[PDB]
Amino acid sequence: ERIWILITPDKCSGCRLCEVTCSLEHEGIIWPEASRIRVFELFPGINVPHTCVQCPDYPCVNACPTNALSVDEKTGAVVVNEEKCITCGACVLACPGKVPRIPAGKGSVVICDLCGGNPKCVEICHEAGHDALKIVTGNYRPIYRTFAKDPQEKSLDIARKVFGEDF
Amino acid sequence: ERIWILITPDKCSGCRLCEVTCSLEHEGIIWPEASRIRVFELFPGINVPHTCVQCPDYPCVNACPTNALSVDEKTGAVVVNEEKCITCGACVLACPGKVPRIPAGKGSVVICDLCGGNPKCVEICHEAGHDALKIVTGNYRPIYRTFAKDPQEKSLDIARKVFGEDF
Amino acid sequence: MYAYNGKLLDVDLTREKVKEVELSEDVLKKFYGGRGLGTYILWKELGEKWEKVDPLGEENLLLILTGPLTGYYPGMKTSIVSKSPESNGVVGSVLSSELGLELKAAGYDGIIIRGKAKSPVYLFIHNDTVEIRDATKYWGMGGIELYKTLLKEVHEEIRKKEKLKGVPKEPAMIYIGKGGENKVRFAAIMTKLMHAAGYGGYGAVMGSKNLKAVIAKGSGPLPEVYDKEKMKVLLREFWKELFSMTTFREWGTGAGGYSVGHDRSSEPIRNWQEEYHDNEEISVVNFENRTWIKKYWADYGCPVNCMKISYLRYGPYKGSISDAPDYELQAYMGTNLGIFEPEKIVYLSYLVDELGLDGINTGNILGFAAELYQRGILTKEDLGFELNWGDEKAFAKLLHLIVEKEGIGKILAEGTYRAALKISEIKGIDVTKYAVHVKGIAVGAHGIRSELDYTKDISYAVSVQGGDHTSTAALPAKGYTGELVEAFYDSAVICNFVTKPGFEKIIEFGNALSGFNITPEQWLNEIGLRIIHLQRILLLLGGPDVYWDPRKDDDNPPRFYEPLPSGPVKGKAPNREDIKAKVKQYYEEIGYDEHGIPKEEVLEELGIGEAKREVKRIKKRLN
Amino acid sequence: MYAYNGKLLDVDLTREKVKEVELSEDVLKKFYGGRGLGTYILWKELGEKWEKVDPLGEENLLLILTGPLTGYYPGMKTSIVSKSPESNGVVGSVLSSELGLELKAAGYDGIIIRGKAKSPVYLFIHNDTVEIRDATKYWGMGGIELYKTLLKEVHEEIRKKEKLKGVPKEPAMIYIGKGGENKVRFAAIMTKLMHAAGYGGYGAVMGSKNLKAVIAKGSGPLPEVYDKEKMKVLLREFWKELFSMTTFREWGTGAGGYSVGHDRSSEPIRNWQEEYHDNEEISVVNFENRTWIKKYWADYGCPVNCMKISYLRYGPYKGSISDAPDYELQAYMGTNLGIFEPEKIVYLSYLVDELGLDGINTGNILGFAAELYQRGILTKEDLGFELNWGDEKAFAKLLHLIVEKEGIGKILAEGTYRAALKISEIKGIDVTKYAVHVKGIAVGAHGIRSELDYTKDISYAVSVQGGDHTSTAALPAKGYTGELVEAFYDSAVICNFVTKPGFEKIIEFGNALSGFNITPEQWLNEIGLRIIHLQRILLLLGGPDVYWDPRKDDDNPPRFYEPLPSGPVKGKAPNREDIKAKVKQYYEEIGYDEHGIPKEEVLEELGIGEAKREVKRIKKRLN
Ligand code: SF4
Ligand code: SF4
Ligand code: SF4
Ligand code: SF4
Ligand code: SF4
Ligand code: SF4
Ligand code: SF4
Ligand code: SF4
Ligand code: SF4
Ligand code: SF4
Ligand SMILES: [Cl-]
Ligand SMILES: [Cl-]
Ligand SMILES: [Cl-]
Ligand SMILES: [Mg+2]
Ligand SMILES: [Mg+2]
Ligand SMILES: [Mg+2]
Ligand SMILES: [Mg+2]
Repeated sequence: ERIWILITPDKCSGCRLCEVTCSLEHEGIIWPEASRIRVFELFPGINVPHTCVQCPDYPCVNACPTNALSVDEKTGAVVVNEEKCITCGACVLACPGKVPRIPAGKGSVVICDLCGGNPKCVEICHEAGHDALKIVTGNYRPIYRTFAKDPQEKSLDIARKVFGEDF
Repeated sequence: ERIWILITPDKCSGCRLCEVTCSLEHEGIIWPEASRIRVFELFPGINVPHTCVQCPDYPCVNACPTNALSVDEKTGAVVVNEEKCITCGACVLACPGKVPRIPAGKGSVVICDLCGGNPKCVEICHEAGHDALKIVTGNYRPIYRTFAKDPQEKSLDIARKVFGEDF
Repeated sequence: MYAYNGKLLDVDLTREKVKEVELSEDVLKKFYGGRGLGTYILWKELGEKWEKVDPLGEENLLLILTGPLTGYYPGMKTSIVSKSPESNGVVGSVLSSELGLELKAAGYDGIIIRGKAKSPVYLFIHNDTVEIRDATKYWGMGGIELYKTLLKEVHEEIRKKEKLKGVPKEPAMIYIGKGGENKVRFAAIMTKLMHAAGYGGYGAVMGSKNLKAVIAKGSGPLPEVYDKEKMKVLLREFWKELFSMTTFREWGTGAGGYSVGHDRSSEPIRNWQEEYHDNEEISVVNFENRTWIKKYWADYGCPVNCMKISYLRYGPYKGSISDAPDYELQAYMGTNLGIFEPEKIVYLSYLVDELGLDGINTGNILGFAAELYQRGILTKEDLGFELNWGDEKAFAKLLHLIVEKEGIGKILAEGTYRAALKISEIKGIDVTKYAVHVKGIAVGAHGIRSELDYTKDISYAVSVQGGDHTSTAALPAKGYTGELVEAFYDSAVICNFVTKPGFEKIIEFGNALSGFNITPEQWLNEIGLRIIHLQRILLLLGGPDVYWDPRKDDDNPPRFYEPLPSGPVKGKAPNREDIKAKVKQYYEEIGYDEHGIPKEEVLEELGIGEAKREVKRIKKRLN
Repeated sequence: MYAYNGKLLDVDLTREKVKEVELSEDVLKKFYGGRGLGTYILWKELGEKWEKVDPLGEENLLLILTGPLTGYYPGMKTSIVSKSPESNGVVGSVLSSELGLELKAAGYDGIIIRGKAKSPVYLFIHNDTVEIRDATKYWGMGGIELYKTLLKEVHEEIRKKEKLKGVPKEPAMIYIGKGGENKVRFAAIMTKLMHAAGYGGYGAVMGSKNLKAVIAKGSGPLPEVYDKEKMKVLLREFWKELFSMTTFREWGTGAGGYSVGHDRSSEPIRNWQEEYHDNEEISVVNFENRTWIKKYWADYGCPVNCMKISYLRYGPYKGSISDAPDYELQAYMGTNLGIFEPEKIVYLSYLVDELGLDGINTGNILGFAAELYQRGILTKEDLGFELNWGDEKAFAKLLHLIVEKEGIGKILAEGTYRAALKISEIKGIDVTKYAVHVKGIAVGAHGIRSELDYTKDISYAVSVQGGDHTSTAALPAKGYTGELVEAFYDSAVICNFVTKPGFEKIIEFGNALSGFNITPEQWLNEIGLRIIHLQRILLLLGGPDVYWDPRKDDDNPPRFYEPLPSGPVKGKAPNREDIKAKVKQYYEEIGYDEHGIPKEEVLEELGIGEAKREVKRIKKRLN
């Protein structure tokens, strides 16, 4: 059965243990901008975790000119062949949520691969007691795709909700 | 090692599963006003769980004229001998948080006994994912006693925090 | 007894009298509770003169009821039953008030309210104390102010009196807003700002009795249960299943505003002129980030916590407060009006909540008026202002006119069905073709044309609750979706959203509580069937102002036969001759005759033979 | 290089030039990072002319540093080091800015800032790009406006440049408020509204250079680590231990405002006139229910999340934002001023945060002034208004005067020590008896009289950071409390609150990162000891305006020998003769001669024999 990461920004503490865990898992080093989940804090205390939602029409996969991106048949996650990637940015532009990220000196995009079915970001978030990330099990629902949006938009929405006309 | 229930009212959903669990455990029936943890919702959406804090000077124990109340030596919970209780209200009045409660037709006060050292309210709140209740395991700290406060006071503080001058 | 108290309060507002009446085991085994028990009381006390009972007149009964599962099964619902100002039938409505829990803990299973107080009153119940009290200071208050004044004051009163017993929890309260006070026919009964007994117009019934609110507090235990150990095992089982509904606990119905239109093409858009949209502004992600200040809110004993609280701190509508909002409000106070942005939807939801108006039948009449304006039938001078799609300010002005019964609001306050008749007569134009109702009750926000939603063909057409999407009919008529099973939940009385364990398990739980031995076959062939038949009979008796004829009124609004204009199943709509065939089959399967009138033989087998006297009066009117 | 980049940025604001300078393995093995590395740079460049270096003049250096554990160990701290305008020594300060992390991911370990810009500038670091930019438009802004304008604008600039690489996370920013801009001697350097490089007056150093802010963004990996598998194992072990500190994660330091005074009798009350109170209004339960809008907030990679955000939506101080507030603010901007009410404390904490003033040395000078008003020494005419204990409006007025250096504010803007000297000269009265400082730095909110707190006898008296309660001395002078171990955390750079695994385990973690083999004994006997010895030497060389003499200034303020007036240890205070004994014993154990001047032989053994030239100048001044 497939999984999807449901995000509750107002429970995010900004601990960024999800970034430490993800980048250590996939890069073997601490590397905030290569984590496949990245937390945006554009105003202190308004923390917005951001990652792939596995759009069923995969705009990123279909935009790639070198076929470096494919879809894992088991998980539905995007899979990056780093050696075919020419860091052209087409997938970055195609993504409704601007999720693909090319960090300095990697020479490839990075995109969440759902840790092959057992997200380590969710586990550490739950272990720390925040539960800003939670797994939903079951078939994909089209509304999932509407969560791919620009993190600056989410940040500004939340700031206005918390602070009102004083923001 | 002693335990103490640390409460976070803003994480309380009002599910009142703690009341169902506690009253079923101690009365064998569902009885909201005989639960030893009671949730106050004086304005919709502002939920305040309320229970004993095990004051080190036990005002309730020391006010009882019939010595129906004692202190468990292992936990440091209040223990009620229901047979000696004459439902006089002295413990109700002595308690800084107005915690002791005499429900209709019980014939005795009820006060949290910490479930003998394994609170069932904490367990269900944690299982439900709310975590408005959590156990702290060290030695007693004097500040714990300052949490024994009138629930109407806490309720109004929170409503003013959330809704501001428009409340 | 087990699981019930065996008592109802009987409250006469005309004579200012209160008494307790007995609730016998035989009645309980035959009608169970809530919707079923209320339908019986209404038929027994009024069925012989039903067509002369004005639902807004002092002879109506307002019933506040529970059932054996209320207080033990997860979640919390109270039942409200009366003669409906909308359909002139009966609606078994429910709202997540703890009133039912507080009543049972005080020694009662429910309240029968008769007559009409000389001046505004409220009803106060505190264990053995029952009092009719002056409410003229509170008449005109919405929910927020009512919680901060009346409810807080009653709590303080009780706290001071019970001082030597400790601090009691808050009392439970149901109430009306200005819509109910002015007898708008689709006014609702409210609790906790955002919860409603939504369908049926019962806020107008309650306001017609000069009754502002009912407040109840109990501190005793619930009735004894027959099998405690079984009950505990089942409860643990149910909690564990209900905890696992991840997306429903996180989002409630809040994803509906996007999902139903985009995925199922069954969402009302501009008075049902379309049913599909592609607009992501209304997605739950934006309600959450822009408006939600409480993501997990729950009623008594509920492991689902489907509720949310939305609140605006910014913009012209700051101060507005609502829930997710519920999907039906996202549709009927939103997409139905051409409005997709969360801020505006939270504003309009807040207004109908504060005014005590059912969001479904309110949004229906607003979209109706806006289509009449679109088509030139209602002019700017008729309204006093322009009513364009998407203009939340104009819809708010219209709400004001309706509640004050001012100008065109006096006509619109009667509800879509009656207002369509009146405007047709006034304009010499048939506007009933734009009125989207069945049996005088607006169709809930789930269309039948796409057949991608749970509603199809005869869902509304034959239901004893008309356009009520929460109690639709199914084929086969028995069988676990459909009227009979919903009659059980509305009688049990439990929350639909907590029924994951399934019909058979929940019936088993109820036997563990009550000592009964009801089977699912017995519910579907006898107990639920007799509830449906009595409701069918009362609905067909109708009156005094509106009567139904099953040969034309067991049917869908004509808009539901127009092909869908847009979306992935563009062109789809059912065929009226197939609908006519399924209706005749439903009659057969449910025990009505070929004209849709309950068979006198079936009534006698159901133990309700006296109802032949009513079936006999339906037929002279019809022939 | 493992764990470091091996590079510092060198920024000359006078000439407007930027270069990279090498950081050698030899220097790093000798001084490690942060506080120790900055002390070495300051002595190397300025030690020969130290007593001529004005901390507010062009010649001072402002150093922004990291250490090898920065970016890998849990939590996040950047080091700030300079010649201090308070003590004229060095303070190893830290604040939980991700600036250090972003620097290391951009390829640098820190920044040497020299000179003075002709007009206000900010420093911009983005990977290889380093620019000095005009900051005239932002001069005068508090932190809230600065995040909403400069930082948002720099993020948008980065986003548009990097468009084909995705959206970068936000840059990190350290900044000053109007207090630093106006060279108030206890101004702080801020980050994220409510985090501070608190002790030392480094906000005035930054303002004296016309530097408004430093903004840094890096998108590369951290440096390679020597033993990555050991690092990951230790990391999991550290997380699991740190997650278990239940009450510190739930409350942070917010329980201090009540607990330190009530339980330990060591909290300043009305300029330390009392140290005990019983007042429950200041309990964390009230801060949480009345003010906390975010209960769990955390810096990069932190499993502790000790931070909270308080915010007022009501009352005259609506709009005020702060943290729990930190215990030192609850004390020094609260009980020290006779204020116990959460709402008032959040207001005054917000003011010092927005103004960029250290809350400890600010609260100290405000309570000093209020005691002088109590005693008739500062009149109403001297101040311009009455300054009563408890009057938060009067303290806010005094803050305004201090920042604008207007009236009495010009004197008070110089800090408690210098102000007391000036007022003593003006009034012909010794007010230094009321000034609670050591070596020119206000004593942090932990007293020594009760001996119930961790501070005792010589904690402040001999420390190279004076009244700084985050770097107190211990007996034995080595051993795991005390200056040498704190010197490690301030050089590692890591947060004190994440050090549960303990000194030895954290040293071992740093070896796994760096490939060094430092032992606890090497730290205590060589590396930390040489850092402390250089700090002692720079502090003893002193000002240009203020000099210390250890024969009188290695001592507690006289108020700390007054018996406690109230509470469970009423009557208690240490004896000056015992203090003198312990001071002489501390000299012996740490390697100072009988007069408290580092022994020339110890300096040679420590590898800093060149500092004998400085010890020699200290001796002719003193002889
Ligand atoms: S771990 Fe959870 S709480 Fe911490 S940053 Fe990631 S998402 Fe937010
Ligand atoms: S979210 Fe962006 S990256 Fe993920 S699937 Fe959709 S397009 Fe690809
Ligand atoms: S960046 Fe790499 S992955 Fe993205 S499209 Fe270009 S080549 Fe394919
Ligand atoms: S699921 Fe795995 S890959 Fe995707 S973000 Fe979480 S940790 Fe990284
Ligand atoms: S269980 Fe937890 S969340 Fe539910 S009411 Fe009790 S305390 Fe609140
Ligand atoms: S809280 Fe009240 S009931 Fe509990 S110990 Fe203190 S006095 Fe007794
Ligand atoms: S009520 Fe019962 S317990 Fe409380 S004091 Fe009186 S007798 Fe003792
Ligand atoms: S600890 Fe046990 S007795 Fe105390 S409230 Fe929780 S469940 Fe009831
Ligand atoms: S499911 Fe939702 S509506 Fe039903 S009882 Fe639970 S919270 Fe209330
Ligand atoms: S402990 Fe507190 S201060 Fe230290 S890093 Fe973590 S959150 Fe920041
Ligand atoms: Cl703000
Ligand atoms: Cl409000
Ligand atoms: Cl970048
Ligand atoms: Mg609602
Ligand atoms: Mg219903
Ligand atoms: Mg702070
Ligand atoms: Mg420090």
